Amino acid sequence: DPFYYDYETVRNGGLIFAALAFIVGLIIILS
Amino acid sequence: RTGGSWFKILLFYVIFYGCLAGIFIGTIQVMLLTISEFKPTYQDRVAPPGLTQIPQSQKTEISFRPNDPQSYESYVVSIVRFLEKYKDLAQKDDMIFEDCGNVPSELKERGEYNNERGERKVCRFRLEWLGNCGYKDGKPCVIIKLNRVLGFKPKPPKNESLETYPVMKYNPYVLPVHCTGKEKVGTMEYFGLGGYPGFPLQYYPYYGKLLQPKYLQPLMAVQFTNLTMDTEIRIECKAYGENIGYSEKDRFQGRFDVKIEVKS
Amino acid sequence: MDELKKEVSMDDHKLSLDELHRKYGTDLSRGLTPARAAEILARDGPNALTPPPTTPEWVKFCRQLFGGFSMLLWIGAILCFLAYGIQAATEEEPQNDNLYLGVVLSAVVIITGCFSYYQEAKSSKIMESFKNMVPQQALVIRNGEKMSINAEEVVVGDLVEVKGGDRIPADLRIISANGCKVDNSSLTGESEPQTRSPDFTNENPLETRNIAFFSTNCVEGTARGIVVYTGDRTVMGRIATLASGLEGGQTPIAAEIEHFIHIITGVAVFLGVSFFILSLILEYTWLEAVIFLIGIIVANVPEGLLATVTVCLTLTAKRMARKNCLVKNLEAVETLGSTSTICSDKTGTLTQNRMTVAHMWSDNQIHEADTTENQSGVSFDKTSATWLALSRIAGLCNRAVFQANQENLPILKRAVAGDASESALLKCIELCCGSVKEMRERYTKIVEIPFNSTNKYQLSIHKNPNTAEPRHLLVMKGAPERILDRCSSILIHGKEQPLDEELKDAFQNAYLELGGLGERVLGFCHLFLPDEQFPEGFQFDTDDVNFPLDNLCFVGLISMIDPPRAAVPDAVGKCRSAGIKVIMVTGDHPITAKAIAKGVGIISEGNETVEDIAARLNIPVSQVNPRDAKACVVHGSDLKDMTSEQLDDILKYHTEIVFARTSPQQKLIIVEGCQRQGAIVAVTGDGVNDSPASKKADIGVAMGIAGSDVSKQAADMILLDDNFASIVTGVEEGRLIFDNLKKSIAYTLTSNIPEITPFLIFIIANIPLPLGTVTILCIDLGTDMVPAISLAYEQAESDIMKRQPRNPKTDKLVNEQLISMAYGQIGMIQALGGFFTYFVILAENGFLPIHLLGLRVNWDDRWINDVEDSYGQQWTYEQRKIVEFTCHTPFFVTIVVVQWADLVICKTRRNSVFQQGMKNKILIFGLFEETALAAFLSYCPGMGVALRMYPLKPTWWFCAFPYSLLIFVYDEVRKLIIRRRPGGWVEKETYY
Ligand SMILES: C[C@@H]1O[C@@H](O[C@H]2C[C@@H](O)[C@]3(CO)[C@H]4[C@H](O)C[C@]5(C)[C@@H](C6=CC(=O)OC6)CC[C@]5(O)[C@@H]4CC[C@]3(O)C2)[C@H](O)[C@H](O)[C@H]1O
Ligand SMILES: [Mg+2]
Repeated sequence: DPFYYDYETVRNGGLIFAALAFIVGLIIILS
Repeated sequence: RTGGSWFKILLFYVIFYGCLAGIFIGTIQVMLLTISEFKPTYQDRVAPPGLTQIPQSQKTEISFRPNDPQSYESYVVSIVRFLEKYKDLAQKDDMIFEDCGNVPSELKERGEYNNERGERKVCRFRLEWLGNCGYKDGKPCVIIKLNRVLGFKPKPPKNESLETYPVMKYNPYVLPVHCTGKEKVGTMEYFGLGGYPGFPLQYYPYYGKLLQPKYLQPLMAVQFTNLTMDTEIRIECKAYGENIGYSEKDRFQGRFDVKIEVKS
Repeated sequence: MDELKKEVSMDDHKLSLDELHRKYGTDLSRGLTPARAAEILARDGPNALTPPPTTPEWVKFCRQLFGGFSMLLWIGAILCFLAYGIQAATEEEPQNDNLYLGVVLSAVVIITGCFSYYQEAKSSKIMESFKNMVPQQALVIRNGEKMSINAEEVVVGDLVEVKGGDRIPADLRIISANGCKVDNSSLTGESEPQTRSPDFTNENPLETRNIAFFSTNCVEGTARGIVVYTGDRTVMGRIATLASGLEGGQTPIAAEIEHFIHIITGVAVFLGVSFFILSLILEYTWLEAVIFLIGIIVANVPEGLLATVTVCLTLTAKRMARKNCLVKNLEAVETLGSTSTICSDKTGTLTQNRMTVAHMWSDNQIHEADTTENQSGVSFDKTSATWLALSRIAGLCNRAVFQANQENLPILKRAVAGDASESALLKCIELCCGSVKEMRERYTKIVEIPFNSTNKYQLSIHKNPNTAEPRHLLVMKGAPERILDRCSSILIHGKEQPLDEELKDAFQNAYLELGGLGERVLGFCHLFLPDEQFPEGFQFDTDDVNFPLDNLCFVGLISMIDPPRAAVPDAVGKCRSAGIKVIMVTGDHPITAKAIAKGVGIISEGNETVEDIAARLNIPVSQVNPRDAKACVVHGSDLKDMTSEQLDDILKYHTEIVFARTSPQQKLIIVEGCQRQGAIVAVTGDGVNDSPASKKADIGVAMGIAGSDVSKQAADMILLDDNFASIVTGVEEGRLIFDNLKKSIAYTLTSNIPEITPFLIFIIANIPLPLGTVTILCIDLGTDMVPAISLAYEQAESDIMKRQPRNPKTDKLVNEQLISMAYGQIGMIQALGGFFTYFVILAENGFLPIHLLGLRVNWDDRWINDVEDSYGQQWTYEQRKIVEFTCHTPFFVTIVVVQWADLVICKTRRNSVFQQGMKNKILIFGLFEETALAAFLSYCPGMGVALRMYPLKPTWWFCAFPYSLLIFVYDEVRKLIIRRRPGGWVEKETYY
């Protein structure tokens, strides 16, 4: 069934890296 | 209001938008270069096929007066167009047609998705397969259709998944198609290939257009007879199979919903 | 109206003590009757300034919607508040698009207001809890009885008795006065006390010594006079009304703002209607081609710009409250650097308004004291014996004493009980020689002759503390001529010596030199009496000559004046280095005026007045070509008959000017006359006679501590510590925040081009909607909100103090040159990046570009549930839509990726990003947040519905990359060219 995406894992995989810059930038502002 | 420098602006943009347009096209041409002729690079968007309807329903509704001839010329026109394609005259010579099994046969992958052979053969389909669909005024004929899907291999439900009541059990090669709306104010009839109320697994997988021009997809005549004529009725066709799903937002995912009213 | 107040006043001080009594029907030794008193009271009114019309209300919020910008937001959010209703009558489709957008802009207006209303609220309270003025009681004579009453009860006719310490209850005509001085630093702005005598002096009610003016305060001595003017009827009173009753005017920064709109709206209707005709010619009924025209507004009007600018200004002003510079207005923050000519008060402003020991002539040598508040200078000398014999005299022949309970406040700030000169001495000795009370205790005073009007001198007789030669010591001080007239010897280096006619000349050199510097001079001398003619218990006769008054030992001179501020001079210099014209406007006398002028650098070395030349070549006045006089000085008496064309001409041909002895109203005309040139002029005064000048000034600036109330009121700025040097810091910040405002408008407006076009071609090539509305609002206020603000914190791409003030009429804030970069150049590359990502998402999903022409029709058809791609596959309604909306989302991401680029090329104007590096720490964090936000607005469980934002595939993000990097380059290169060729068709065309 090559008609399928693992969207569930890129959603879980983007939401993990947009929450990392959200905190990286909190490291550089609050320095 | 500046003068003599106008030519300085004109010449600038000319060969700036000029090159900007160059680059925008440049790239466009390259990303045109990594997609098949034969197959869409992504299809996860059409995962659940969508059951479309021939009578072009302004808002999913077919209200019209039996007493007027022109009160349903609109529903006649479009049902005409869809059907002028399936002419026995359009498809005469085995090139590029093939008189498939007069009934629900089995699918046959015609090679792969290459232009290494000719134009993939295309199974026929007789307008005759759709009995009693004048068209009649009493009880307009409404044919259903399945949305085209490259590589789609519909797999009808196993004999273990079936409720009250999609019959018969054509497990072999046929996609059942029941209709409903409680509220049972109808009488359902289905004019099929073999006569069955389902699609023949002899027409899949559909091989693109670029690979099978003039291809033709199955049809499924379904018109009612004994119905009310002074109220709108809410009926819903629905397809069934492992490869068949429905959503809450799309009221067309493997199903319709028609508001017919034969007022007069 | 006010025109009556632009002219000199009249008076009647030229009336005999009798007449003045016959006109007011009052008594000179009795004062009128309590009955005649309450009467003449209800006739006119109470003695006070009418309640200042300063009673605002919640309705004030409206004032925050007057701003041209605020208008658009309203005109738009209302105009886009109607699009919903226009369609709605038909079909409710776009109800989150138009309807929402309106509410959004709506609330925007509302908050933006708050940051504008919370400003002029916090500033007030922060300035309302200051030193509150509490009117005291006056001393009047009614029925021969003297009493004290509410100052409001003083009527035109009663006798008033003033003393040393209180202030003038109302306008007076002296009829009795004993050694009476006063402070006219509210009319003339002249601190040095002004004697008051019942005898008329000058014909001008502003020079007469028989008139005390309200709002002033009797420095010393006593006196009595009749009240001729009460309440607003007072000389200074009328000025208050004209001050708080004057017009505000339009600020400079506001000018740029209003002008900026004209350009925005200017294209927004050109495109709006240009595309309405285009739409018609493209087969579009009269119900559409207009429903589009209304369209091209949002795209064309920055929704977040307003809240941006405002946040910027607020911020910059917060960075000034940190340097002790406060403001009441938000627009003011800018004016200080758009300034081209500063008008300044002398007393209280450039100076400290406090007599202070300036110079001394001891040991046949001119010494100089430190004159700053915080004694930043250096000591002169303390070794020589003469100094001690001088220090003793100033400390002992002296009656001034420090008010009780002040051992906390610095010496120079503690109040003193005494007159001008003697306070100075007291403080000067107390500073560099310890406690003076220590000297008046060790050396007990036995008999003294207080300073006589005839004597012209003051002497004392003290018990020597030395256990060796503790013999009667005589000390006197007074006019330098009277002291030298009673001298035989001159203590030089300790030992006495003959009063040679050599030293009777080197004293005549100093006394005329220090005097020429507009300084008051005092001569000092002492004598060690002959202990033979004076025993241990000798009684001295202060009334008769019991001791020696002639042939004394001259010790030295000391001079004193109204010293300037701490850094006042250094400051003024700064502004001149910047190309700002400094102009002194004081109501003082030319003599001292011109003096402080050369001392602060308003008048530099080597420059001369038409008069200076006249003196040098010893020629007449009307024989020196006025053009050779780069400087000049103008007495208010000469201005009285001067036509504006003349003042005009005076300001044109001179560089260093000093208008002296000017009336408040002249300040006004001076300012006006400078503005008549087209310049941006700032007024900095303290005395109430400055209001009418400071309120008419593009921006006024007051002296916090020493400044009077009404100047504070009519003022636009408040120096809380009076630190002039903040001014420089002020214009710097003003000039810095100016450019960085540009850079932010740039960044923002560039974002606009890739927001419009998607809706334009949509109508031209009939392709599905590339960019949705809910999307735009996630840029103009989502990701394009942080970056912008961050631009506030760019530094200077050069030394800006090193450049002339902008020409307000020429160098606009949003000029056409900046338009043709964000719109006609960068936005364009930002647009193409937008569409590239577009065709990508569709193509990979089975709809080639070519096939995409004219699809919209069927595409947006909500019936066709089987539209055919270029692969022959068939799509329902919702399915293809999920792609449209997922084609919205990346256009949104993609934009962000080009706002990476824009944000950096905009951080600068001419300097390469390598040159200016990446010092800005905020601008940095913005990229991360601007990004993290987009990312979040995508992979959010539900956003796919709340904002029709769908997730993006790996290969998606990198769609803009090749473009974003193009931008970066195109600009870095362009700027390198601007640097190499500072002409130019590169700079004067593209250089913002
Ligand atoms: C061709 C056209 O396509 C569909 O409508 C289109 C025009 C119009 O209807 C609207 C809604 O009113 C427009 C509206 O007008 C202008 C917008 C405010 C515009 C903005 C400009 C800006 O600056 O920010 C936002 C971008 C999208 C927008 O928010 C909506 C989006 C939904 C849409 O529906 C789209 C319908 O099918 C219609 O019937 C048919 O005429
Ligand atoms: Mg003053």
